[PDB]
Amino acid sequence: AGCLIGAEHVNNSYECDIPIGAGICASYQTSQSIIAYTMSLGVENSVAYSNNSIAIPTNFTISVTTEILPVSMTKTSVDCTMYICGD
Amino acid sequence: ALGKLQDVVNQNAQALNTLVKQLSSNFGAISSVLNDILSRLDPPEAEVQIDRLITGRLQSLQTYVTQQLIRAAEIRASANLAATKMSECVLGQSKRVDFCGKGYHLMSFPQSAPHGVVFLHVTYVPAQEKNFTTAPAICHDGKAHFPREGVFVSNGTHWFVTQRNFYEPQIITTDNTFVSGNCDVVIGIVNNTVYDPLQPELDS
Amino acid sequence: TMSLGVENSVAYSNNSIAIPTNFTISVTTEILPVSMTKTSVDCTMYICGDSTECSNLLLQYGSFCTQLNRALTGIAVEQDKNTQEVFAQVKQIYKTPPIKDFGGFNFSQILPDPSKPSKRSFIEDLLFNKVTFNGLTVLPPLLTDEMIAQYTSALLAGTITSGWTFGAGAALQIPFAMQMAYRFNGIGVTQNVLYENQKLIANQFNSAIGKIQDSLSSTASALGKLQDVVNQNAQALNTLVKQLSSNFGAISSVLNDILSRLDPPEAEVQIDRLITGRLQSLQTYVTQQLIRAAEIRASANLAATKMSECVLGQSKRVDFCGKGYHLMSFPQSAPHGVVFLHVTYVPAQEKNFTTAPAICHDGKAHFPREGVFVSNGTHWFVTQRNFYEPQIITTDNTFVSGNCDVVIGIVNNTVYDP
Amino acid sequence: ALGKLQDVVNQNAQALNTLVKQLSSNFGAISSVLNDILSRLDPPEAEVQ
Amino acid sequence: CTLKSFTVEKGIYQTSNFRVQPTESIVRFPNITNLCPFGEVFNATRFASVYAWNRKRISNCVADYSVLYNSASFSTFKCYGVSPTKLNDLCFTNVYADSFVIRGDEVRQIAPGQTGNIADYNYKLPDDFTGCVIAWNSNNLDSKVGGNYNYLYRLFRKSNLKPFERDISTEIYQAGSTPCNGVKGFNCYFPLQSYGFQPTYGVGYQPYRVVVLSFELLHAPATVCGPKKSTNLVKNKCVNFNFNGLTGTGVLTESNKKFLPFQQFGRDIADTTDAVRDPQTLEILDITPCSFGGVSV
Ligand SMILES: *[C@@H]1O[C@H](CO)[C@@H](O[C@@H]2O[C@H](CO)[C@@H](O)[C@H](O)[C@H]2NC(C)=O)[C@H](O)[C@H]1NC(C)=O
Ligand SMILES: *[C@@H]1O[C@H](CO)[C@@H](O[C@@H]2O[C@H](CO)[C@@H](O)[C@H](O)[C@H]2NC(C)=O)[C@H](O)[C@H]1NC(C)=O
Ligand SMILES: *[C@@H]1O[C@H](CO)[C@@H](O[C@@H]2O[C@H](CO)[C@@H](O)[C@H](O)[C@H]2NC(C)=O)[C@H](O)[C@H]1NC(C)=O
Ligand SMILES: *[C@@H]1O[C@H](CO)[C@@H](O[C@@H]2O[C@H](CO)[C@@H](O)[C@H](O)[C@H]2NC(C)=O)[C@H](O)[C@H]1NC(C)=O
Ligand SMILES: *[C@@H]1O[C@H](CO)[C@@H](O[C@@H]2O[C@H](CO)[C@@H](O)[C@H](O)[C@H]2NC(C)=O)[C@H](O)[C@H]1NC(C)=O
Ligand SMILES: *[C@@H]1O[C@H](CO)[C@@H](O[C@@H]2O[C@H](CO)[C@@H](O)[C@H](O)[C@H]2NC(C)=O)[C@H](O)[C@H]1NC(C)=O
Ligand SMILES: *[C@@H]1O[C@H](CO)[C@@H](O[C@@H]2O[C@H](CO)[C@@H](O)[C@H](O)[C@H]2NC(C)=O)[C@H](O)[C@H]1NC(C)=O
Ligand SMILES: *[C@@H]1O[C@H](CO)[C@@H](O)[C@H](O)[C@H]1NC(C)=O
Ligand SMILES: *[C@@H]1O[C@H](CO)[C@@H](O)[C@H](O)[C@H]1NC(C)=O
Ligand SMILES: *[C@@H]1O[C@H](CO)[C@@H](O)[C@H](O)[C@H]1NC(C)=O
Ligand SMILES: *[C@@H]1O[C@H](CO)[C@@H](O)[C@H](O)[C@H]1NC(C)=O
Ligand SMILES: *[C@@H]1O[C@H](CO)[C@@H](O)[C@H](O)[C@H]1NC(C)=O
Ligand SMILES: *[C@@H]1O[C@H](CO)[C@@H](O)[C@H](O)[C@H]1NC(C)=O
Ligand SMILES: *[C@@H]1O[C@H](CO)[C@@H](O)[C@H](O)[C@H]1NC(C)=O
Repeated sequence: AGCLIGAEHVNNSYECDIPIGAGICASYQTSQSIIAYTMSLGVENSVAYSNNSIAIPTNFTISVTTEILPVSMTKTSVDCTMYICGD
Repeated sequence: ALGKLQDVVNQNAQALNTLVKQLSSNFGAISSVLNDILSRLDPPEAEVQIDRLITGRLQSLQTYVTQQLIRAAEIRASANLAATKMSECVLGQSKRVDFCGKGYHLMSFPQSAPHGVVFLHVTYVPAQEKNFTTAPAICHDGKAHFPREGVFVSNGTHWFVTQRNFYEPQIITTDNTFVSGNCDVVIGIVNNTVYDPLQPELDS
Repeated sequence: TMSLGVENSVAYSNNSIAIPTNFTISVTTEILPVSMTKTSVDCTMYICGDSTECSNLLLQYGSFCTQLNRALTGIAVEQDKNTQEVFAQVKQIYKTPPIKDFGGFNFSQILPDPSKPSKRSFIEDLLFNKVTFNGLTVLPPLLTDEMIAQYTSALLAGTITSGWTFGAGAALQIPFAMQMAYRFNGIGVTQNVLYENQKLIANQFNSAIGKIQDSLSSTASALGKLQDVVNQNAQALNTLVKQLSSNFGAISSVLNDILSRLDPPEAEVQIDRLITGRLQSLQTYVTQQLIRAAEIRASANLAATKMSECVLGQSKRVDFCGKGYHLMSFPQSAPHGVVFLHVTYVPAQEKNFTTAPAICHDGKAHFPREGVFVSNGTHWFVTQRNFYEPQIITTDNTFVSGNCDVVIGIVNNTVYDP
Repeated sequence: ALGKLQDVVNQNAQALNTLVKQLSSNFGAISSVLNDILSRLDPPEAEVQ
Repeated sequence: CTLKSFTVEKGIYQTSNFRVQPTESIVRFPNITNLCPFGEVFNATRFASVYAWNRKRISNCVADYSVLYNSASFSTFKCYGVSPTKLNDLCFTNVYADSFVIRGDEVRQIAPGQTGNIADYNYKLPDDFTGCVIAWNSNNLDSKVGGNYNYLYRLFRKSNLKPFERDISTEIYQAGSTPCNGVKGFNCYFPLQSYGFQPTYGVGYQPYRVVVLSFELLHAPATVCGPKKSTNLVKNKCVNFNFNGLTGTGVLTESNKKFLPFQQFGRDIADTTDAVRDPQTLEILDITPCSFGGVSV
């Protein structure tokens, strides 16, 4: 993305905290300092796939997640003449 | 938490502030105050500056109205999505994945918010999974057996038939399963006994 | 005068039913733009590139440049968000096992190729091969093409290895043939059909994938949807740049010529016209860019919905994940966009049959539990609706409801008692 | 009930009408008719208007 | 300050722009060795008649315009598209010096878009005229006691002149439908009218000598330049270069582009000069913008 000055490049990989670009992100970590690193895409996880193995849940959880959606906005009106030629 | 609503509010506030602050631009006139021009200039000269002020303010107003139209279109899209979700998640149980929250949707609860809505999505999340050995079908008497509902599993020595999203192993019977053809076709079929509930009753 | 399709009069009657005896597996390509190029414009350089007097004159317009810059920044962040939402739908990075024992199904050309330096599949390589200083800068996308490829690979691996379980929660492995059985059940086909034609189904799927490869390798107009977008973007920039050659009433279109030619009192008069024209052009560009970004956002929302409902699940919506009864989908990253390979089930070979709504055995009306009653001319069977598999009409195939004086078209036949 | 359609039509019509009516505006010129300017003023003064 | 708050939230913010401001300015003019013969235009004994306004072409010379505009001998000096004080910094492809004599009241007619007898039948300037109109009172020269009849202006014409069009015909104007056949008479007029300048005339009728300089800045190589010296050629550095009036900022480097001998520069899609030929040592230089881009915190 360019030249980065003032961030210590780190060979470790963490979640993206401040996006810099091209997979490079920056964080503030320990004597704390700004560090730059290649972001980790999730935790990698290979599925134990085979042609005769199946994974079945023995339990469950009830999750309640919040979603927020704007519905309307403020009803504004502008008197064009007053705005341009106020009185 | 309600970052999206505050974003809309801030956008509208910023737009209005810009619209107002543009009234301070001279746009090439001696002053940005119309009353200073009228109290300072005669009509022949006053009109020249007033024309510049009118041009600038009209352009600003057109820009604001265009931006408002676009933002209003975005809000209308969001609200259409919101009404669709209200219907399909509160008035019914949706099969669409991730439409009413992450997980198998159970229900949704609406809560009013300033200029918006919040949906509490109650979903069912499998929690504690375990490994098992499975087979597509089973051979009992030269016949291939398939689960009516569920999947065949093995705990290492014994074979059961359990529902697909919860481990409830059950003895594989002729009521759990159904037959189709023989065992020379299915790939992965295993040998096991299919219990007949009628047999003990007839024998006794 | 163009023909509207081929005309076709369906052989409709009140006791005739057409039932497929065979089927085909169709893999179709759908292409959706996901993002556009993140473009930023230095308004002050664009209008008054390196000119102090022009910048001073430009100050008279207040905050026109800063809100244009804000708009473009919003657009670029929105492109990043669109890519994130479309592709970052999977929590973990799933990698497929080295042994490709998938019941005969072959994903070699859609799975990442280790030899390629990027984790890019053969089809994505085809896709990427096909699609092709005045304050104007291009900001790189947040996620690299390699990262989008990684996400696509993870999605494909999870789908192949665990069916639709990984989308909901933890990926639960399942044999792929049994997953196809589950999907056959989902579309309404008994899973014994999948097992009994597993080789045929796998061969059809491989053939369809190869045909997709051939179509991509041969014809490129299919990706026009993506290319179109790029072209539009390019065109706009061209327009913007070309506007800098317009005099807009000034003696010259070059600020350096005017400044080296005109005194400030006279130079400013000319510079004002150029400032006006270039400002108007920038406003036009930003407005149209906002509109196009809105269109792209709509497209990306559609694409994310399709990823969710076709790749992470099996949709019952008609024609939302391809034409035919949807079986599954596979995602492939594309430049600024995504491609979905929709695997669908299409009934192929249909036979005529005589059909009845119910059957009388002992004065009772019998109706099918699942399926439909058919007759081959002399004998009556009961078969599942989407595939011809006649069976002896027994008390387990059917259920009784009322008597035979009500149903219109009910017929007489023996109902077997096991 | 068909308002949803008619409105669209009206919208389009309205826009076109507005466009047409904008050809009747002086915008500071002595006339909103181009031929009148051309038929009465020399090109140097015609261009200004 | 960009967020206009005493608090910056976690993130990355584009705050300013970075530029490798040019280190030095480079001037590259051709090795021109000729002075522009403006004396025979501004110092001619007898200027031509307005209807037969004289035109001279100036090319391949250097002119010190400081002498011209520092002179106090002119009553009218109006430059459209250009200023007197800046001509010394510029190179023009060609210049045209059109000289003639009119009266004072007609001097106002020598301007872009002016309408009048002179602007209609004698001498017309285009509306996009770039150049300078310089007029001075020549009463001491062009005025005779008995009346100077050597200057004639066209008073009758069928239609107005195109810009920079000369008509020297003396054909009898036929005001009516009756042909004249070269005979003066009723509805038959001689188009040329004598000024008859006399020393006793008022300022509005005294002779005025008018010279119109038309500077043409085309894409062709420049041949009329000011008294500007070329500096050394600096490469591999951010400089503010000036090649024959083509000013710009960038890095000049040797290029492998195979320019044909008649070719002087190459352009880009944006009509931006990607390469130039040095006017003195005919080598091809690539022009590459120095360095710039957003600065994010
Ligand atoms: C399934 O998980 C739930 C928790 O989500 C378990 O319930 C917990 O059981 C432990 C031990 O019995 C208690 O200490 C906790 O208080 C319980 N939690 C709740 C919320 O009730 C449950 O036992 C698990 N079931 C199985 C079969 O593993
Ligand atoms: C698999 O399941 C079977 C059935 O539950 C297990 O066999 C039972 O094991 C319990 C252990 O206490 C005994 O009490 C029962 O009498 C057994 N029943 C039969 C029919 O064998 C078997 O042990 C399980 N195997 C594994 C490896 O878990
Ligand atoms: C499942 O059971 C069947 C029959 O009980 C097995 O088929 C036998 O296979 C052996 C070995 O080839 C033959 O000698 C027998 O003649 C077969 N029996 C019949 C009735 O055909 C089959 O091999 C078993 N499958 C497994 C995996 O053990
Ligand atoms: C269903 O259709 C498939 C074709 O898609 C048939 O398989 C073909 O059968 C013919 C003749 O038996 C062969 O020449 C082809 O090579 C086969 N193609 C494939 C891909 O297998 C199949 O026989 C049909 N089945 C029924 C019951 O009609
Ligand atoms: C999946 O398909 C690929 C290509 O369609 C197969 O790779 C081919 O393998 C054959 C050998 O059987 C070679 O002759 C070809 O040159 C290969 N082509 C390519 C493009 O690699 C692959 O073998 C198939 N998978 C399986 C399990 O057979
Ligand atoms: C309708 O189907 C029935 C049963 O499938 C057919 O009757 C069988 O016909 C075959 C010859 O095709 C004989 O080998 C069987 O013995 C018959 N079974 C019985 C119970 O009769 C019948 O021929 C079919 N009719 C038509 C017109 O297709
Ligand atoms: C199906 O069978 C029933 C009886 O098995 C038929 O009912 C007979 O209808 C005729 C004329 O309507 C009567 O004369 C008989 O008395 C009826 N039989 C009984 C037992 O009541 C019925 O008609 C048959 N369906 C068709 C279409 O022929
Ligand atoms: C990171 O690892 C590379 C080798 O892979 C090494 O050359 C480099 O010095 C390391 N950087 C840091 C900051 O440890
Ligand atoms: C399933 O079995 C494999 C056997 O190699 C084991 O490694 C894996 O951890 C098991 N799955 C879980 C969730 O424990
Ligand atoms: C499953 O894969 C293993 C891998 O070696 C193979 O030996 C076995 O035959 C396969 N089972 C079936 C039913 O195909
Ligand atoms: C079914 O029979 C009708 C009887 O005329 C015929 O027209 C029609 O083509 C048949 N359907 C098919 C699919 O062949
Ligand atoms: C079908 O319609 C015909 C007349 O078109 C009628 O005679 C016949 O009884 C009908 N069949 C059934 C099963 O209702
Ligand atoms: C002008 O050109 C001659 C060669 O024709 C060269 O020797 C001389 O140095 C040049 N003079 C300048 C001032 O560049
Ligand atoms: C015009 O003539 C005067 C007197 O001969 C002279 O001093 C002046 O420099 C001349 N002007 C030009 C431009 O040659």
